[PDB]
Amino acid sequence: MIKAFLIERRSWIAAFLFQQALMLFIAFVDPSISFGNVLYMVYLCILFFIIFLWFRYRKETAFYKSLKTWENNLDVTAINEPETPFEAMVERSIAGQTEHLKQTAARHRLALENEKDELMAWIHEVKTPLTAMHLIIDRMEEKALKSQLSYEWLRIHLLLDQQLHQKRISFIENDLSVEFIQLQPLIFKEIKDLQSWCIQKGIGFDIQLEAKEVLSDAKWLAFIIRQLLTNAVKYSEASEIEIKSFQKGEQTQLQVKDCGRGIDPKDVPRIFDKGFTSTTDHHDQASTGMGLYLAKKAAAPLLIHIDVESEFGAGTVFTLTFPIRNQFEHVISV
Amino acid sequence: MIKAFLIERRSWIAAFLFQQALMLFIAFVDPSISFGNVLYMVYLCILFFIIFLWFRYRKETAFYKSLKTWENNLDVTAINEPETPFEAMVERSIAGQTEHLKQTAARHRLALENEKDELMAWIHEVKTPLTAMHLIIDRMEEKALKSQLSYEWLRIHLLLDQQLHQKRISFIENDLSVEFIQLQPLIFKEIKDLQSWCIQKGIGFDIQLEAKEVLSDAKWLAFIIRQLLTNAVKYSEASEIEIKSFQKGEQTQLQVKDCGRGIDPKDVPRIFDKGFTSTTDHHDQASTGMGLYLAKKAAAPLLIHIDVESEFGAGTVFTLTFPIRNQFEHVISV
Amino acid sequence: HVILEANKIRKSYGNKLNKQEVLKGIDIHIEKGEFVSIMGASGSGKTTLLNVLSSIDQVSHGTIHINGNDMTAMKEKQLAEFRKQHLGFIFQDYNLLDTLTVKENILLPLSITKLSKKEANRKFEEVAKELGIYELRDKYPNEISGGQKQRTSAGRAFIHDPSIIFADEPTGALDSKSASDLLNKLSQLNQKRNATIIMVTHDPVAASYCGRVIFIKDGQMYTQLNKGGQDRQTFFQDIMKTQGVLGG
Amino acid sequence: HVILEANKIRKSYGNKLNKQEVLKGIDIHIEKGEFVSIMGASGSGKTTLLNVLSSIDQVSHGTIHINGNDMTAMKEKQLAEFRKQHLGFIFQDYNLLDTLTVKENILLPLSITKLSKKEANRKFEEVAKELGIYELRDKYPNEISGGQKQRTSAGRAFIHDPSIIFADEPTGALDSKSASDLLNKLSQLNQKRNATIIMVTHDPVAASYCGRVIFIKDGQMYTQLNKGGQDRQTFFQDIMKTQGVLGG
Amino acid sequence: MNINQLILRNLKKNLRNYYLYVFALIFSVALYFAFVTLQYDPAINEVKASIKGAAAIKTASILLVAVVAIFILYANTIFIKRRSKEIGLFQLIGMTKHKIFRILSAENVMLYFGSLAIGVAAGFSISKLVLMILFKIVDVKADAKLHFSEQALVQTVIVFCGIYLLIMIMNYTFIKKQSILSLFKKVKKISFFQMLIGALGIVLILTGYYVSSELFGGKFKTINELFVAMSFILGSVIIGTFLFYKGSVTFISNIIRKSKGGYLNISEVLSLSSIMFRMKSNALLLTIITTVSALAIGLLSLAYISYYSSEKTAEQNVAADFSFMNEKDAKLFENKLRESNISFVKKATPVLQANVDIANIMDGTPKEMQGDPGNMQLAVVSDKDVKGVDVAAGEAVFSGYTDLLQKIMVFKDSGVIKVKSKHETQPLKYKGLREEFLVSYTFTSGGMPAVIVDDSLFKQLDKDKDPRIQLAQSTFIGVNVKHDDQMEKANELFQQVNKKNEHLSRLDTSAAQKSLFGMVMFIVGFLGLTFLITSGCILYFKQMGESEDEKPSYTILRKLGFTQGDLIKGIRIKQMYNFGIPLVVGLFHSYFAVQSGWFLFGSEVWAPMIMVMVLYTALYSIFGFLSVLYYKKVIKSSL
Ligand SMILES: CCCCCCCC/C=C\CCCCCCCC(=O)O[C@H](COC(=O)CCCCCCCCCCCCCCC)COP(=O)(O)OCCN
Ligand SMILES: Nc1ncnc2c1ncn2[C@@H]1O[C@H](COP(=O)(O)OP(=O)(O)OP(O)(O)=S)[C@@H](O)[C@H]1O
Ligand SMILES: Nc1ncnc2c1ncn2[C@@H]1O[C@H](COP(=O)(O)OP(=O)(O)OP(O)(O)=S)[C@@H](O)[C@H]1O
Repeated sequence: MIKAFLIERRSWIAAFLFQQALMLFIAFVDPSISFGNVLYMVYLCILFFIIFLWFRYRKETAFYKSLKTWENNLDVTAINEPETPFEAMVERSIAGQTEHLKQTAARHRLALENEKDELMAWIHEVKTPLTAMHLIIDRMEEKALKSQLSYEWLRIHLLLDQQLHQKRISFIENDLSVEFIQLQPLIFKEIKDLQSWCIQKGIGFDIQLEAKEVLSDAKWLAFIIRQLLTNAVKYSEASEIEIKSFQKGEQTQLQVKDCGRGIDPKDVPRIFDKGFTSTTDHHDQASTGMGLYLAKKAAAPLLIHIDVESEFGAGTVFTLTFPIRNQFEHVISV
Repeated sequence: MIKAFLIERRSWIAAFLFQQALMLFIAFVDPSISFGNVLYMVYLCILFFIIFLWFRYRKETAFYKSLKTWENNLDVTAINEPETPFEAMVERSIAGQTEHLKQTAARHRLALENEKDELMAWIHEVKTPLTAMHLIIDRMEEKALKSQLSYEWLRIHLLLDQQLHQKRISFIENDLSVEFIQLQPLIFKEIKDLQSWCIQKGIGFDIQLEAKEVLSDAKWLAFIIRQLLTNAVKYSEASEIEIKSFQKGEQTQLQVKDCGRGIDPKDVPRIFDKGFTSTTDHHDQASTGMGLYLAKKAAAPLLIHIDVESEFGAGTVFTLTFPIRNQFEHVISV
Repeated sequence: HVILEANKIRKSYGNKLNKQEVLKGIDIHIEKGEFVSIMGASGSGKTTLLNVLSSIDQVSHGTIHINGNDMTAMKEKQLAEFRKQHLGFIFQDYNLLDTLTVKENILLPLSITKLSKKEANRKFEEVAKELGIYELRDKYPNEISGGQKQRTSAGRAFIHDPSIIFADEPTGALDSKSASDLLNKLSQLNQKRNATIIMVTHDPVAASYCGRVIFIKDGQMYTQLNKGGQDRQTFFQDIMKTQGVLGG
Repeated sequence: HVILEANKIRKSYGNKLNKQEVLKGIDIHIEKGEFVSIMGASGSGKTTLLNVLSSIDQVSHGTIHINGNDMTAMKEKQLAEFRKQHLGFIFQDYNLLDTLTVKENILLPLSITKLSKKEANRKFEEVAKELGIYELRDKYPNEISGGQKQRTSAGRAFIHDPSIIFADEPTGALDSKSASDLLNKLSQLNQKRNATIIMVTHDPVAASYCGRVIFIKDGQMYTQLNKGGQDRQTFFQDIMKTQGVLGG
Repeated sequence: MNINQLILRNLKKNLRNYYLYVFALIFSVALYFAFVTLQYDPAINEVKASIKGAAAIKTASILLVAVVAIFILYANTIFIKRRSKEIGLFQLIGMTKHKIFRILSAENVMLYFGSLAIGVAAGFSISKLVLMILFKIVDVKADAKLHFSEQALVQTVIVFCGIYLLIMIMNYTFIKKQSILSLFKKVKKISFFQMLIGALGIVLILTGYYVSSELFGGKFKTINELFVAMSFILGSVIIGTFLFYKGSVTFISNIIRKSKGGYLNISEVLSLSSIMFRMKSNALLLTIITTVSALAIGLLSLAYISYYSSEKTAEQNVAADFSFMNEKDAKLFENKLRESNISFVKKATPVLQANVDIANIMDGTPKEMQGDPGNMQLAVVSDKDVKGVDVAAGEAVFSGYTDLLQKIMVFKDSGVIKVKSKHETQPLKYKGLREEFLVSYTFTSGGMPAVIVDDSLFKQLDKDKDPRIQLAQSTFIGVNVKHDDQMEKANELFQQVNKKNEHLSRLDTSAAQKSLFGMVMFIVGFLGLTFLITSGCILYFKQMGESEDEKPSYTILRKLGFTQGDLIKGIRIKQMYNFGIPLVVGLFHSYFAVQSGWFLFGSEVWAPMIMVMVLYTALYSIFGFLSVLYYKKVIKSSL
């Protein structure tokens, strides 16, 4: 950087040299001024100017180097305090540009957040009329039409609940709750929820729970179980769906099994992909296919592993591994 | 400007003057050197020093003045072309920050576009099963339950259509289309769409149109007339709504009349306000007051003014004053 | 196969108390091998549009994509080097250096590449005999008529077969015979060697030689005409009919 | 009362070896108080004719008699005072002094004729209120818009009370609205003080504001059209019908 | 508005564009004032020379006025060239030319008189350094003081008020030649006549150089054909230079350009296409510049040689340290020196003036006569006095060189010196050489080299006592001095002796030559430096105008796309070829002009010529760099 400093201040050194030359010339021409003392003065001034140049470089070439270091880095505290007005103008300009960028980012983030809040509200007053319609319509006496209407209403309600949980998965981290969960009442409620689907499709259910106490968040665990059962029922036709929970090792594991068509092993790992719809059937294209992704994403903060064991022509096995109770201490501590 | 340059380059001035002071002091204590002949040297050196400083000031105090001009006022391209390295390692950081801000703005724009696309997809996904539900329930055999279900479905459809217009108000400018339209088919279609509400409320329809041809967009005018009819139906119970179209001079007008409770004169201009609601009746809490505002806003690009003449205890009268035929020809020339 | 593509470009002049907007949301889609004309009055932004499309000026907003390369990210030197190689220009006015002959004027852009000597003296004659100036090879520009200089400038612009050629009223300084001759030669050169020409005019006669006309008015395009199978006379009549509506 | 009378004027640019004729036997008769225009595509020799008629350039042959006085038989001084008293000029580009404000920039010609301050002030106020740039007096010409600059330039030419206005295309740097407003104000100023405004244009909608239109092809007038009782919409259509024939 | 207000606004707005103009005016005024203030300075009378000292400054000022007038007239183009559309618009409005002239000349007066006021103050400051330099050159130990010399101020005011009339005259024509059409907005094939002129110029220059080089080789040893040759050389050189700067550059440029079949690049376009067509338009200016520069350098070198050749000619002119023409005066001087305690070794050496034959020794040409070939007033000395040069019978040694005689008269390698006495003859042979003249120039006239023969031979010669041409004072009365201890007091006493100053001295005449030729050299150097700077500045001013008509050429090609870094690379070569041709031609002219300096008055120096040939190159390089910077600035603002 010393080369840049020298190339930046050549004019003043040239002026100093010209001043020395003028002094020497006028001393030489005039007869009343000695030419011996002026040489000593010139030598002393040259040496002192060299020392002064060293000190000036040391005191001057700091701010620009620090600014160069700062511009390519992840931190903003690499800029030195102003020391001269020339650096002060640069510092003020940089501060103004950064302030403008920060305010622009803040205003756009706030506007987008308000738009998302309006979207979520609209989701609420779209889902509420469905509940009102169900309340009005839960008075029919026929069987087939009532079953079809119940199937449609459950499908739409599940879609709305999936949308709500997708919206809530951003704040799920701050909404985690640790409490004892009884598996049997939750599974009974889930089965009672999908009673119409089982009646229409002729799908049986099995309730055998070796383990009855689990530790997780009730809302999201019920959500995951609900869409697992929904996918099993929708992707199966008159097949026996079995629910099995066993305590293996130090972790509680719950498995869901269905005897439907299943998933081809080529696309079994892809069922967790976002927006994944199977191409073997055109009827499955209209399905959103996001609930599995939502369950997998929401299971990560709760330390739940949603594994898959799917064989084509046999069925899909969904394993829910509840984490160790002693693992929740870190969540409680933080 | 002068003071900043003088205070920044003070060490150089002090160094330059120190030599002259040393010469002047030494000339006293040296018998072989005369004072009068060295004051001439001092004068000749100081003259050149002043000239050199004047030359340097103009060249050096330009880039920083340009930066100061660029600080906040305007002219984002007020920066000059750097020549010295110190003026280049400042423009480097300035350009880096500007490019980062530009790419952040581009990212914000992409995020807004992605949100628009996602919410359009959600609109399609939530408009598919309303139609599916209506097609499924268009089979019912009872009277009162069918009337209640149809009323709820029509209310939900109206709310979703109003929301869709609220979202499409952005691109309504590009969707303006002019074609020949007959009033009777669209009025009959609207009556068919509003059969359940009028049947439940015992509201008839009268069609006496002197002129059945209008000059406006089909979809937006249909929205306006449907909103007016729904507002009249809500405001009028067991009364017949008169629909008449007459030529007000060179401007075609369509008049709607009703025998409802009407609107108090204190809030007649405020019915078209955004989100306005009536506090006189308790049941008005379920109305968002968005149809009138959206209809009035959509009528502005079509050069259509909505005239309201409502009296408490009498009803609400709405008039759509269609413009002159000669006014829809400026979109090709100006 | 789109060659040029613009999306909502904008441009303004002046600042503070005299900030006026010229271009307001323009979309352009030119194909390969087409001969397009933008026609408007003398107050519309034709020269401004031709300046910003060829990277001579800078847009306030929008995006331009020539041949698949985004040209809103190159700073200044990349833009200049892009213009030097991939584009050609014809202007209504002074184009030729006064101190060089015809040969040394239309062999100037080839000096960047060093294309031997015979490999340049063949390409000079091949384009010179196609415009009838091969007998004027050693004559200074102050010894030739008005139309010969324009033909020489066109020969210079066509010699290095660029991607797009920007022409700004080429026949605005010639009488009827010279203008018709230059326009016919331009059309024949376009048809023979496939070249994209974008030309801005205010004359229906010069715009009747094209294949598609876009009507501009106050920085906003709102009409397009396609030639099709019609000959020049019917297209000229159609252009006259269209021009009468936007002015009345 | 004829005020301008040309008779078989000619002009040719070039010397010895390379000489090209421009004007070829043109006869012109213009009456007093008439808002005359000349239409033709660029290159037909319009601004050359306006240079010749304004006694700026010399003719090869022919004589011009303006208000009785001969033009081809005067010296430089006589032409100078004749032009200073009896002529006014408007061009496409505004010719303004930036160091002067609008008021003192318009009043520049009137400040050298040895006139009292009050009379010049009254004349400037009258002209400014007729045009409508009165409130922009103390604003320097770098703080206003193009239309206001052009209106100031036009109003400079109407302050010393000339007899004939020689206008080039004055709306060639303005948008549609400003051009229409300027043309309307010119036509209004013509109807109060009988100034024989002569305008040269190549714009069909610009010359529909006039009273007579003269078509030029290559240095020789072809046709003439009279206004009569048409309402600027039939006259424009008539102009387009003849323009089409003359063009193609 | 008021016209005076318009003039004031114009001045206050355009003052930023006129700095070179003001600087040139200040520089010229300061130089003239500083040079003229020495003429009226009472201290200059201390320069004891043959000429007064205040009379040469007058003629030097007469030349300086002409030197600076053209400089100012060429500088005024900076002020006047820009304003063309201004006059066009003023004529469009209606003003005549008699008012535009006054409007544009009412601010040039203000700038001119501001520069005149400032330049007097800066010319007074450096008026003492110049005097100190002059005193140091002619070796005066007096004291310099500051002085105003109001007469010089009056003279400078009058001179520059006279030049402003020419400035106004040149403004008027440019204002007159503009019209109303200036508001909006030659090169040809080379004929056969130029194909001949281009060769003729080079032929003439080469012939002149060849003829001049033979002159220094020894030929033309007669006055008659020397002047004819000199006139032919001068005429050929000047005509060849004019024909070189007219058609001999376009000749070679066309020959080089035709080699490329019509396929150039941007560097060649920017360099050769301009040098071919623009240099020939300035042919009478470059000729004057080169010729005057060469003449000034040659004159300065000749003056320097004559200045440092003073001690030798002082010793030769007076054979002894002191010379006398009376025996009584010499005895009185010795009596005065008696108390001075300085040992005088005065010797009245007797030398006999014996004529010899040297006609055959001459090796020139029959047309070279120099009067009688062998009847000069030659003198011969014995061996007892000059015992170092021992000479046998029938031999001689000449004592003297006499460069002017040497370059004309050529001595034979084995010539015979036959003493052409009345009846007898004494042939002699040449063995050695000497340079000591035994008598002063008062007795020897043109300068007879002393001849040393055998002691017995001289005894025979002076016992013969030939009644012929003989010195009036046979024994030269010249007193000598001991080792150099108290020569100053000896000279002081000598001056005290002869109040009439009828005698001669060594150190007395060793100062008049210096005091004259030092002042001559000072004047020549002052004028040469002034002209040297002025010519380069004029060339820079001319180059500052070729980029403004080429502004459109820089505006275009940039839309085509070429980058400023490619447009300045050709300018860097254009400036080299523009400033390097006059440099080389002037350097060769100066080299051939300075060779005549030491052809006759001496042998060689080589010391100051090389030193002066460096300032020339440095100034040319500086002005070329400034031109490159200006063209870079012009190119940058094109697009
Ligand atoms: C812009 C134009 C301004 C030019 C004004 C400059 C002043 C006059 C100019 C040039 C004078 C040229 C002198 C002729 C060559 C000198 C060589 C010479 O004479 O030989 C010897 C050297 O002469 C000298 O000492 C003088 C030394 C400097 C002479 C040249 C000065 C250059 C001045 C130019 C730049 C300075 C600006 C001066 C005006 C501001 C003479 O013997 P000595 O050294 O005095 O005795 C030794 C015992 N200690
Ligand atoms: N000064 C000139 N020297 C040589 N040729 C010229 C000159 N002025 C015009 N011409 C030629 O004259 C012909 C007619 O040009 P103009 O006289 O300008 O007609 P014009 O185009 O109607 O006028 P403008 O400027 O477009 S309103 C063209 O071929 C020009 O090249
Ligand atoms: N440098 C500029 N500064 C300010 N305004 C400008 C500038 N260049 C153009 N304009 C304005 O832009 C308007 C339209 O742009 P132009 O380039 O003049 O279009 P144009 O006149 O159709 O092109 P030409 O030259 O006639 S083919 C003009 O009327 C001016 O008012």
